[PDB]
Amino acid sequence: MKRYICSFADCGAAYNKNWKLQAHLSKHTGEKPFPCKEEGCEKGFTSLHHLTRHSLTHTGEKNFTCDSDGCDLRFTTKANMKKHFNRFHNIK
DNA sequence: TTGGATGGGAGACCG
DNA sequence: CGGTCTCCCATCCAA
Ligand SMILES: [Zn+2]
Ligand SMILES: [Zn+2]
Ligand SMILES: [Zn+2]
Repeated sequence: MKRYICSFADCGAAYNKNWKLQAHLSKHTGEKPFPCKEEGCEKGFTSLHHLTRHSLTHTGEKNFTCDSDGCDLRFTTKANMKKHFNRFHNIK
């Protein structure tokens, strides 16, 4: 219930989830608390789990299978699967 | 045009 | 109340 409020008071932004507030604060601070560390791919995520879905790309865990016979295309994320599904089927 | 890939965000799961 | 996870968009990104 205790939404954590954005340091820059006037902004009036508030979120109980720390990750959310980090992602918010990143806009002002430029901070990215969840780095990937990996050489070259030294990415800076502002929230946990977004890092984990990114990790699907390192692990190669392509799995979000379009539920369409024959067109059983496997995508990296549910949203990518949805975009495809929309783009190719749910065009309406 | 397309699916791979990232910042941002409501909601689900767990405690 | 709050981290990890579930689920997703919009956008960026390389093909
Ligand atoms: Zn703010
Ligand atoms: Zn990485
Ligand atoms: Zn399809």
